[PDB]
Amino acid sequence: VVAFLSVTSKVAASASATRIFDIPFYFSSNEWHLLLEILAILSMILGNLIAITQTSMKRMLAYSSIGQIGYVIIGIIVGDSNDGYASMITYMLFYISMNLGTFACIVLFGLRTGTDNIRDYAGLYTKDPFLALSLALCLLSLGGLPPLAGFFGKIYLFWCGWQAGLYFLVLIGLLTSVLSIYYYLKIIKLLMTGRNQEITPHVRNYRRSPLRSKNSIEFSMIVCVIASTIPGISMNPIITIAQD
Amino acid sequence: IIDGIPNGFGVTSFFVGEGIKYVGGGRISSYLFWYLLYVSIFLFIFTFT
Amino acid sequence: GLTDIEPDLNEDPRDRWATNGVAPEDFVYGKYDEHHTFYESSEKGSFWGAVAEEYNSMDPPTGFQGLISWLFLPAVAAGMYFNVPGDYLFIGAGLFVIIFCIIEMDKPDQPHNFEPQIYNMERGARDKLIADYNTMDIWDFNEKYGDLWDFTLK
Amino acid sequence: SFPWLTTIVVLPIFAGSLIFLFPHRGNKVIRWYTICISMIELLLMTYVFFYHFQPDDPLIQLVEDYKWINFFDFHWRLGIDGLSIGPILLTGFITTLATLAAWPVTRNSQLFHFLMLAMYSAQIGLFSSRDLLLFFIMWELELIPVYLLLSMWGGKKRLYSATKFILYTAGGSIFLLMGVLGVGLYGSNEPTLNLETLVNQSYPVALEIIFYIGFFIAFAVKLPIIPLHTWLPDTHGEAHYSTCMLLAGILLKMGAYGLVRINMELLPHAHSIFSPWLMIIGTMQIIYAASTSPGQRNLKKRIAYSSVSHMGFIIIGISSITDTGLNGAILQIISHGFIGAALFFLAGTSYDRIRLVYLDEMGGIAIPMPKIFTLFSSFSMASLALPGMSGFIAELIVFFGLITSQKYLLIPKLLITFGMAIGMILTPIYLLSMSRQMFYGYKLFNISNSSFFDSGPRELFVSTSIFLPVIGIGVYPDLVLSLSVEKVEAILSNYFYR
Amino acid sequence: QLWLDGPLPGLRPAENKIGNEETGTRTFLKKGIYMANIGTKGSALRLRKYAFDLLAMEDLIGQDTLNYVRRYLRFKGTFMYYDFDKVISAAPVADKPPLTNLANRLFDNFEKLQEAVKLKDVPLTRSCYDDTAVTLQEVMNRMA
Amino acid sequence: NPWLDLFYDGEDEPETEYGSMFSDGKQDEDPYPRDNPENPYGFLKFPQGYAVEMASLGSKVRGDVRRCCCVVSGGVYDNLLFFPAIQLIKDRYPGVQIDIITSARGKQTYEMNKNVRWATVYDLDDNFPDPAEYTDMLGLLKNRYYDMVLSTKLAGLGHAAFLFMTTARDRVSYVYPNVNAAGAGLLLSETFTPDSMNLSEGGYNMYHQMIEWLGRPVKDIPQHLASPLKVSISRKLKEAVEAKYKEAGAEKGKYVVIHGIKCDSKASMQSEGDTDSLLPIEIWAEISQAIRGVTPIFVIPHEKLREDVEEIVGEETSIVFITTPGQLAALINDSVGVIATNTAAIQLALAREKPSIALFCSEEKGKCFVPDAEGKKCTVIASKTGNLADIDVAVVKDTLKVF
Ligand SMILES: CC1=C(/C=C/C(C)=C/C=C/C(C)=C/C=C\C=C(C)\C=C\C=C(C)\C=C\C2=C(C)CCCC2(C)C)C(C)(C)CCC1
Ligand SMILES: CCC[C@H]1CC[C@H]([C@H]2CC[C@@H](O[C@@H]3O[C@H](CO)[C@@H](O[C@H]4O[C@H](CO)[C@@H](O)[C@H](O)[C@H]4O)[C@H](O)[C@H]3O)CC2)CC1
Ligand SMILES: CCC[C@H]1CC[C@H]([C@H]2CC[C@@H](O[C@@H]3O[C@H](CO)[C@@H](O[C@H]4O[C@H](CO)[C@@H](O)[C@H](O)[C@H]4O)[C@H](O)[C@H]3O)CC2)CC1
Repeated sequence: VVAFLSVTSKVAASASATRIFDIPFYFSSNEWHLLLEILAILSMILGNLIAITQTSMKRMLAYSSIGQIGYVIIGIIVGDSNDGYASMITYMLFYISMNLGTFACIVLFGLRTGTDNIRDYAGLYTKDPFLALSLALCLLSLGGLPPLAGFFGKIYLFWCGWQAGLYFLVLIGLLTSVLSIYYYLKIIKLLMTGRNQEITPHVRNYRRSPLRSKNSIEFSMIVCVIASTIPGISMNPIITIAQD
Repeated sequence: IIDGIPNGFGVTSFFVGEGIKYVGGGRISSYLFWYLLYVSIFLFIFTFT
Repeated sequence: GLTDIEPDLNEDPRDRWATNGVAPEDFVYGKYDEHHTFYESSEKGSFWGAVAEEYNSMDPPTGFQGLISWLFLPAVAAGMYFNVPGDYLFIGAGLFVIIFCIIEMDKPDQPHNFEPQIYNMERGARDKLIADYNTMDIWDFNEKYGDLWDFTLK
Repeated sequence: SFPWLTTIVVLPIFAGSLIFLFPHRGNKVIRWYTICISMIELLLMTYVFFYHFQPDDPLIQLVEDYKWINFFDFHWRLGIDGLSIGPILLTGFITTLATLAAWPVTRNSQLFHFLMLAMYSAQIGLFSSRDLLLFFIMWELELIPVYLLLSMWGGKKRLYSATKFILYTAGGSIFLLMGVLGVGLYGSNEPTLNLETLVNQSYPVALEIIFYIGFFIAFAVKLPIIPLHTWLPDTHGEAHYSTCMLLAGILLKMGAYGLVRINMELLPHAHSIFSPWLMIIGTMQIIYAASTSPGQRNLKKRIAYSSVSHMGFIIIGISSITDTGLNGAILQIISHGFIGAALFFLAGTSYDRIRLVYLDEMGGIAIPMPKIFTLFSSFSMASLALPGMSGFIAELIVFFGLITSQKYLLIPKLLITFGMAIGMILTPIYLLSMSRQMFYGYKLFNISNSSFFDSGPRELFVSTSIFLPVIGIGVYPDLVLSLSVEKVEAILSNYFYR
Repeated sequence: QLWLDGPLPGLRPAENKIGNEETGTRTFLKKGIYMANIGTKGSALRLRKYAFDLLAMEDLIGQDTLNYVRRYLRFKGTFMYYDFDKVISAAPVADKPPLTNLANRLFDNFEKLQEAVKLKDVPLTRSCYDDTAVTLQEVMNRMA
Repeated sequence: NPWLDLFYDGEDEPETEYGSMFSDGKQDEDPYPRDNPENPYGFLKFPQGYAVEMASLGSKVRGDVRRCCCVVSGGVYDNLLFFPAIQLIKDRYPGVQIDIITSARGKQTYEMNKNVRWATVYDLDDNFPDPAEYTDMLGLLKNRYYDMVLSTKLAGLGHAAFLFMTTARDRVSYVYPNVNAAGAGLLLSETFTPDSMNLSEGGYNMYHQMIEWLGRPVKDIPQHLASPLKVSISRKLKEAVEAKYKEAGAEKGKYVVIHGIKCDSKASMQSEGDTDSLLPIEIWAEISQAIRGVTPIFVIPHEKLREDVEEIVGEETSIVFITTPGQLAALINDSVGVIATNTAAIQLALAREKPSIALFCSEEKGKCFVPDAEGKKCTVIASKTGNLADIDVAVVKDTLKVF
């Protein structure tokens, strides 16, 4: 349910915000532009700073979501002229796969393990290399790491911001993206601990079991997307600049 | 001195993050009060001044 | 190194820039420095015997692998001297590399090729592991001794 | 017609993606497959350099242009010239030898060799990229492999070193991205990122200066420039020596390559403005690192600070606006890629036996380990700018480029020429002392250290195969300079009156 | 003053009319070469020495090493061009026309040699270099 | 204080239940989540209704700790006296892993501890540390994910901030009694004010406030007390010290351990609350002349003192070089008696139940450091003038027949 409210709530609210700030409120653009600029700068600054001091995975993903929403807000701020709404989508489409994969891995890990603390994610690579690989790929896509969807999504979001002259917003986005590597790397640093003394008994008694399960298919439809959409970021925008 | 700047950046980032995390309280009444103070501030900024 | 017992901490400081050898007053000159420690002997072996022993101690490739590894460089030098096309040289070098690597993959595995957990098990169990890994297929080995590579199990 | 450069870039990462299909245990099959891929790729670059690269051509060669994203006008564009083929060959050589020297690695060998092949592909893609955003992507594509290599095969403080490295590189590379956005959006009609059409662009002085600063912050984070060098000592000291080859021989030269390709070529006016201030910075960097090196008790930290010191000659040759200075900078790039990698390799192999860190407790290693002593002394002599080695001729050509420079008049030309000279007084002072604290003196060693303790055939071959080009270039420097005498001249052709 | 501010100065035009008639400059000249200021005597000594250096270029002429011939020709040609300008500018007024004629013939030979090198024609390079050789021998005989 | 925690609404009502699962008991009693071998996908067996992630519930509801970080200041003596606190943490919180941060000398104390997972060396006395080392230690503490951190070091603002950035749920520390510790309690979950600027001035019960806070009765859990000091000696230490005293000529169960020879060595294992705990070698020779039938072994912390002893008590005596506290405890274990000045030797004798004689500079220090000497087979011979060199050798000679 929290994964649903992470991906479904932001899409509908983004659509409502775009259709309520452009159609009935275009005459007062100089006010809600400032409101959205404050709302985005504070969001990235106070969603990426608190996420690096988190001991729970779901809460860290919460601060992650309230950080990544500020990148999408730039698409509303720039407007429909310098792409803009075409950069809201082609990043929200990315964000859906990123968050649903990084929540599917959490779902499987919690179901087979029974925990939510980040400290119990140590040594998952030794037990389930596939799950650790998929979670690491989802988190690195979340951090905007190069060969994964978040990096191209962020450079698409920042190209329109620079084209519209919003140097402050793009600079804050890049600085907060730098801050947004320490987490999405802390979990991987835990995942690659071979120290048996630091491995929690939660993952010591971990049974992967010889069955596929439904979530594996659902996130195999996702992990192969956040990595292999990186060439297909020319097919998506021509469906998103066509709208106006 | 020279190496104190990046490590100082990291330490100050950690301290500010911890302070912002701990300063709220986690109570619902505090959540509502902080959610409403900034609404009042926005209303005073964009209408009065 | 490694200490099973906590070592005694250094109470007295030492100069960082000083030489770390023994003191010059404790130096046995002529012995610690190899200056009077070589007395000749009628029993000196053959030069080519020493060459062969040193070459064989490195465990050279033998057979076809030894043949190609011996004949690669003179063939390349002759081809470059005789102005033969270089594409043939590149084809030969690539074929030599691929053949050498495939032959080396075909060679049996040794105890030092595995993880320290696999190296430091019971010696008889390790010997049985090495004997099986070079005998049965990799899929049968993985379905039989797979759980030995879950290092968190123990 | 055939996509040679695309195949060269794609082959290592594509082959390493298939390393997870292997169900074998151990490291034998994985390392032999990886060395097969590395040697096949090396032969491919050798064929390209032999048959399709012309050193007399100052233009771009073997170009390939495939439109990938229409919105950014962004193309997968590849091309080589006299500037790039040297770093490309050095990347292939050093990466193959680092794969060969990483053979005792038995813990997570599959991931290790996959990351090595990914690093191969990323470095080659950077050195042969003719698109600004492609350059930025290939620049970014190494943050994760080096982070994983550090955090999983490093030293005692590997995790802090990896975090510091990735955060510092991201902090530089966001300025790199801002510079890319600024340069690629300056077009009045449509955005453009091709370097060929950007080399003729005209900017106002202030905007050119801002773009130069945006690129130079990144190229000073990567190529160590005072005071943006603090990531390097703990990153290189606490890394695996095989990874240290790529870190101190290849990744350090990428900042210099970006400085020539972007700062020196695309923006000549801002470079002429900034170069006299770069000369003082380079001289003070040489002095500062050559003075920091005696203060380091750790051996690898001393070698890392020596690398920072040696980068100052590259900075000087960049800032001295002559063909001779740029040729000396390229020669020093090649020389340092041949020297620092071997020094780090010898340090790691020696630590694998002695298992000691600080120099004040490693006396008498020359008695059980004489061959590594010989190689360490020879590579220290190469570091010492001794004639017969590439370092001496590189520094001499940099000195000549400063002396023959027309931008500076007399007194600075004196005070800089004296400056680096102080450096080659300070460079012996620690280096030999290092050897004196690492090999000289007598210590009673164990009998088990009498045999099967020295460097084997593999380590001897690696050290010899990196030492031989040093002698070959120190005897005949035009084995390297003749590849880039023409193109450098073209780079200089924009710095004179027209 | 410590350093130059604008772009570096290019090829300074000669004031003795030793350049090409149509262009005013020679093709083999290279910008950015450091010429030491010695004077008329030093320029004459360098002129003779570098004429000998260019007459040492028989071995470099070949099908595989024409680029190095062109590089050495441009380097030494710039050097002797500006040395010839210096020595003509300080020569007595009676001796200026023959020195200018000799310099013009030598630089025309330089252009012909560079043109032959550009087309990668070896017999043409050899013939043009033979004419250049007799002109260089005349130059050292004049300036001994 | 109202301005800090707005909307306090008092404490919890007496009828609040905090749910059913992970509510009462200890950490080892939780029945859920349990293994489900019948599940084809490896999912565990979870209770009806409850969310899958239940391991985080115990920290919020029951206040369970699984990893604890005790940053113990001082040398060998303080880290040794912290052993009952570590045993109290182990008893109160089953299955907990306890990591120790201390100095280089204090790290060797935990060689003979069965409860500590990691012992780490960190220069706590440096008020201006290296930024790289400080950042590395802080990141290490952050990455261990400690549930609770305790600090015996007197914490100012800087130490409180260092504990704050540890991301620990409970941050407990001793603070400075002066005004310089203002604002430190804001960043700490719990604060203790000692009776002096030196925590080691207190004796065996110097950590009594921390012991009381660790064993308080909360939520139908009975109050937990502190066990007497105990140590566990491994076989390697025993063999090493056996070789060490066999080179000195003594044999097993036929020697006594003399400790407290005056020297400038830092391995004397003294306490910061007793700086006078050293006796000159002449008084030690006078005392050891009265030993009959049992070979007196002199423990020297530095080899440079050895020759001095060889020219004070005699060349034909038994001298043993001990620097590591595990080796000292192993020597005391195989002995029959300990004649020690106020060092860690008398505490290890109390741990190994050996009859021993404690020489103190004052009676107050004697009763504070060993409050139960009479019960634990010890006689406290304290100097009547407050100076240890003014002790009378006649009383010690009379008392030395207990062995
Ligand atoms: C740049 C480059 C390169 C190239 C290089 C070259 C070109 C080389 C050459 C070289 C040469 C052409 C050489 C010749 C000759 C040599 C010799 C003749 C030598 C001798 C030696 C000896 C005899 C010995 C030595 C030693 C050792 C080994 C070590 C120790 C010390 C000693 C010194 C003893 C490459 C490809 C790598 C790649 C990358 C880039
Ligand atoms: C300069 C850096 C930025 C900033 C400086 C000031 C920093 C905070 C630190 C701490 C915070 O604490 C305040 O005090 C209260 C205690 O009552 C808390 O309330 C607790 O109450 C319970 C324990 O009493 C806990 O169970 C609750 O989780 C928590 O609510 C309250 O959070 C907070 O108001 C004040 C200053 C932050 C960094
Ligand atoms: C231009 C470089 C100068 C110098 C020229 C001479 C060069 C050596 C090369 C190698 C060696 O050839 C071999 O040496 C020996 C001859 O006497 C015979 O070996 C037997 O005599 C040795 C003499 O003590 C004994 O040690 C051996 O046990 C015994 O087998 C061997 O047949 C012959 O092949 C001499 C010329 C070096 C460079």
